Amino acid sequence: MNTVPFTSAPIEVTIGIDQYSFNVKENQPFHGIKDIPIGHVHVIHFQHADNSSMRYGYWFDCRMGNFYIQYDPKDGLYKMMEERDGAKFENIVHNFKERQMMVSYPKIDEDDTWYNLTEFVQMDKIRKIVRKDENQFSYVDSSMTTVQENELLDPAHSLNYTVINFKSREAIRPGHEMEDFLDKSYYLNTVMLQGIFKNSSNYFGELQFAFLNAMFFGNYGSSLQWHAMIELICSSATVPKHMLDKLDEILYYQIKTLPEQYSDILLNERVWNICLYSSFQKNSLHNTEKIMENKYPELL
Amino acid sequence: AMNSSNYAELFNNDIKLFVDDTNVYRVTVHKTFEGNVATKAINGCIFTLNPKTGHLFLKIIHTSVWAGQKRLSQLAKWKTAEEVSALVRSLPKEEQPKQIIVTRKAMLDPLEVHMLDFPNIAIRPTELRLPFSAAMSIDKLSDVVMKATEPQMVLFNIYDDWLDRISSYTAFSRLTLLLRALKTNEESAKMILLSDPTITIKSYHLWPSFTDEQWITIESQMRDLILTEYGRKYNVNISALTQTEIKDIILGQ
Repeated sequence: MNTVPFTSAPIEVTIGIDQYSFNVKENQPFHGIKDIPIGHVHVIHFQHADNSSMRYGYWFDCRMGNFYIQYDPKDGLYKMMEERDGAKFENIVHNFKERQMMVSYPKIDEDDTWYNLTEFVQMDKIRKIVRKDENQFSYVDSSMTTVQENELLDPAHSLNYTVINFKSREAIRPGHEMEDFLDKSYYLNTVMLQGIFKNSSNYFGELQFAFLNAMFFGNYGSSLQWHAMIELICSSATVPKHMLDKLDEILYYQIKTLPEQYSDILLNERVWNICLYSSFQKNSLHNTEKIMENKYPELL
Repeated sequence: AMNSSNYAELFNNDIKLFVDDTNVYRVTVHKTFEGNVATKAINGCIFTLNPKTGHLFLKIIHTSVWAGQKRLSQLAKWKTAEEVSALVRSLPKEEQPKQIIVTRKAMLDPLEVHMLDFPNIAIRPTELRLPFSAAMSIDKLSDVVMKATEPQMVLFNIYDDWLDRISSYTAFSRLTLLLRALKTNEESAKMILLSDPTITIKSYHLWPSFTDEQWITIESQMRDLILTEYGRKYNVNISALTQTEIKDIILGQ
């Protein structure tokens, strides 16, 4: 039940809050979003009406401070800021609420969608991928490249996802070339899980974050990363049972949430066909395969 | 990707090797007592050739390397890549190739993966149809492969001494014409090569000791063989064919 107030809405804009969105008119008396569920990260995002290339947003967690949005007419965007004066913030918010100038984060208690999409996503992990230590929230936009993309392969303006490369020395032990290329279990279990992520929760958290950045911003590097992380699991002959079961749930909710219209831009045909139909784990993703076949049959 | 457009690159001064894996995994298919089918492997070879110098590194693949292994056709690609990468590591730095061209695209991943330690060596496919599978029609090459009782590398110059008299471009053209004829009609091609017994093959050579004038005759005979076989195959009267049509068919690649 936290609140992100807006100073004002000087330019016409579509505002997203998690999987929801609504349009705001130029100079409409809009002063923010209230009733934001505590306990999850959230993302507030924007697409300007006069320029759809302006597509950007902020990941935040209200447990970490009082945040608000204010338009900057010099830089031409809605910026998140933290208000350090608690008393000043609660008074602004109270006044905006009393005047009913805020949108409510839509309830419907039966719906666990947002939890299911962000189950493993943690603000401290987000802040290691998006590096701007002076703020508690993280800016992402549709054009930011990933550290892996950069070349062939402002610091805060790149997404520092974990590099996955199937044809790298990291992925392939000397003397196990064929084994390791054909069965990625070493790369998944020893290199990625034990070595870099430390655990499957952190791995899934980055996977979930990558999907959400791809979906909400159309960020191409994030879509690459999401697909890479799925393929690495499906291409491993040996994966702990609890991870495969969790992966099925994770992908199910992601595919469920995707706009059927953006199916063609957000889903990689080669990767999905391999994962669902050819891979070691082709029979381990029952729910995901069932929703894909029924929602996007023209893809497979 | 190597093709008929960037063909001269083969004969420049940048070291490069062709690798052909067609003859690595070789079998005979036969019936068992119960009437099922079974394969029996026979010795094979990797054909690795420097087209500029004619140096051929023939790695003989003894049947023992398949013992107890599954999915041999897949394994054969990886074995090829293992051996090519071992050969590269065995060469002094100044002899290592700058590029390796694979004759079949299925070799690209296995070789790329085995060559990770050599990031500056380009691994490339080709659009050329090369007749290197016919290398086992060269009697001395076939002989050394079939006689091997253990894995064994043997080095040859596949151009014999031709480079004393012709360019690499011409030598490669002669080699691929000969191999194309051997691949198309082996019996006929050998008869053209080994008919005049006054022309012999030196103990240290693979091909007969033809004079310049005799190579011209041999070469037209090989072109005629290829054309004749082309007509027999498609049921076409090669009489009607034009000089342009003729050249293309001969080239294959």
